[PDB]
Parts: sequence; C-alpha cells; structure tokens
Amino acid sequence: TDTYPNIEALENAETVGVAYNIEVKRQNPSMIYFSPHAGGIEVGTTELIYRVVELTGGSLYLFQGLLPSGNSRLHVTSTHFDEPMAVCMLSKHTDAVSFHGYKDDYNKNTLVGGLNTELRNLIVSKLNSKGIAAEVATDRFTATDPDNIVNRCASGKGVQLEISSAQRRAFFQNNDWSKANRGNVTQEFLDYAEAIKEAEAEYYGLE
Amino acid sequence: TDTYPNIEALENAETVGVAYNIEVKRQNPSMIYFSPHAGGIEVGTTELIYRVVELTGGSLYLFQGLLPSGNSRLHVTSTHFDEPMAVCMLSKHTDAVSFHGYKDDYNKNTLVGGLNTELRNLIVSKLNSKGIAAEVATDRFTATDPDNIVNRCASGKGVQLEISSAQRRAFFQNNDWSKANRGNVTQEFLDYAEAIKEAEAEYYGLE
Ligand SMILES: [Zn+2]
Ligand SMILES: [Zn+2]
Repeated sequence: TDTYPNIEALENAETVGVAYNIEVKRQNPSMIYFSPHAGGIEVGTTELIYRVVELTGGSLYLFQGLLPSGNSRLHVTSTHFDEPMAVCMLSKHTDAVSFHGYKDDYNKNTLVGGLNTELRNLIVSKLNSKGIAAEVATDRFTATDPDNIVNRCASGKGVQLEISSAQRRAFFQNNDWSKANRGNVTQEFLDYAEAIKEAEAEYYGLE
Repeated sequence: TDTYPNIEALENAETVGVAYNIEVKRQNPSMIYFSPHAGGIEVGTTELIYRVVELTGGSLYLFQGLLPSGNSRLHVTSTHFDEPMAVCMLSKHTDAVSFHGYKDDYNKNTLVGGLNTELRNLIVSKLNSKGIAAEVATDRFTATDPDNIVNRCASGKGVQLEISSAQRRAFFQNNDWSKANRGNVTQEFLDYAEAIKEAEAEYYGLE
C-alpha cells in the first residue's frame, strides 16, 4: 500500500526537485499522454511518453520520482492521484492515455484498460501488429471507475496502459533500465511508441 | 489594450498548440523563472528562461505565443494574468522572477522592478558587472502592484525584468531574432543569463 494517501500529504513531506519533479506541456486540445508514476517510480514511463509526444504532438504531463532508489514511496495510486496541475490538465483534454509500470520481470506484457473502449481496443490491436504482447485488462488494472485519473479527462473516458517490468526493461539497450542508460533505447521501444501514435491516428480518423 | 481581459477569455477563443502552449517544470521549492509573454509574444523570453533555468535548477513556467504573426493578441497584462497552472506554480515557490520584453529598437536596457527589492538590486548589479545596461525601474515597470503575477509567489514579493527589444535582438546572432535563428545565441545572451544565476546564488547565501 502507498505511503501518502494523496499528493498533498506527499508534497507536504517530500522536497520538490530532490525527491520529485513535475513536467507539463499543454499543446493539444484533444489528447494528453501522461504518467503519475514517472521518472524512477515506474521506470520507462517518462521515456515512452516523451517519444509518444514527439510522435503525436499530444500534450504531456509527468509526475516524476528523482530518488536514486526507493521512489515507490512517491507512489500514489491513480484512483487517489490528485496533483492539482494534473487534474487541471486532464479536464482541459477530451482524451487521455496514461502510462504505468507493473511488476513482472518474467513476462513481457501490456494490460490495457480504461473507459475509452474504442481507443483501448485500438492500442491493443496496434501493439500486437508490431509483435508486442498486449491484451484487454481483466482481473486487475481494468480502470473502469470514475476516480482513476485517466478517466478524469473531459470525455470522462481514458485509456490506461500497465506495462510489465520485463517489457519496460526490453525498451532499453542491454535490457538495462539504469538511469544512466535510459537514453539508449531498443527497436521494441520505437515500435511500441509508434503503435500508440497509429492507434491515436485511426481513432481520430474514425471519429 | 489587450485583446482579452484575462486568460480564461483567451482560452475560450484560442486553440492550444496552434495559437499558444504552456510549458511547466516544477523542480525547486524556492525559485521560479517564468514569463506570461513567452515564445512570440515578447520574443527572446523563452530562450532566456531556458538558459537561466539550466544554470540554476529553478522551476520553469512559459506561456508561449506560437503564431507566425500577430502574437500581440495573446498578451494578457501581468496584473490580469491568471492562467491557473501559473497561479498554482507561483503559490508553491518562495520567490519569483519574471521576464518581459518591451519595445525599444534603439537602446539596450533592462528595467528591473518588483516587490523583492533585494534580489532586484542584485540583478541590476550583476547585470551591470557583465557590461549590460540595467537599472531599477522608477517611471514605468516598477511591478509593485500585488496583482502583478510575479508578486503572487508565496512571499508575495517578486522581481520583474523588462528588457528592451534592442537588448533581446542582441541575444541572437546577426542581431536576428526571427524564430528560425533563435537557437543561435550570442555571448551577451550567455552573460545575461549568467548574471541572473549569480544574483540568485548571492541572494540565498543570505538566508
Ligand atoms: Zn502506476
Ligand atoms: Zn510582458
């Protein structure tokens, strides 16, 4: 379970620019790619969001852990995640795609949920077509509730990706996710990020 | 006389990512460098704050004009500027320094104002030591109005820099401030940003 019940409690106790930073680029009316668990909290979300944003021109938001270790204490689950700038950003966008990391060093997989079923299905379908393991979330991580930060975009229907630790390790050269090496990404990384852009494209193409 | 009375009015008329964007990086609990008039509104404030932020580790906020032409319509005067993320940012930083541009194509000068009299005086001194024209504003740009966005930091005391067009042109090679050229900066540019870091550094050494 979390250390902080929400982000106020977190902010009250932690020092900004030492344990955590926040990054925002609002540059799109329609779509925002973001993570509440970026930097060291869930490793690889920052870099994947950067690439997806660089590919799409989507807006960006990242609440980032900066500690060399033990960023898990900076984890506030998405249903409780209330950083005010995040909430302001979400409300200013029709759509939202969130990026998460879950522990499974033994299987490469992505579990996609959220209330935006159409974009949810599309991302699933693009990842697969790049040979990247992906399925609709079921026991866990389904995110069909109205609290999950991702469904608090304007449409009230977001898409959550929960990416296994094995998979995120395979984004980086040498399967090594050390900070020093997070600039060195693999072909799978690139394909993953392109899959997201394609799915966003068709979505806005169907609509 | 501003096209819009406040940021809500602008936002209800403009498209983000076409007319305007907002960039935020919260990474210091004491100091934020920012501009309500960045990108093409007051040209050169974006580039200066990038450099000052890189030198200092201070937090960043930019409200950027993006249009090729007529960025003037996106200028919302400091005392009216209430973009809520900027308002949020300022509230959580002890101190703040804002970068503005004013039109004077023939003189290099910076007019320094704000309720933070100590940091203001340091900035003028450090600017002057680099052979850069700067003085305490007295007849305009005094920035003592508690409504001016820069004074809405948690101390309620900010520092404002009003920098002449001639000065900002001089930040760029061939004195050319056309957007294509804005990554090509001068030595005077480097000096100017270096002065601000020395001011800040000298400042906190007090407390
Ligand atoms: Zn997460
Ligand atoms: Zn201005």
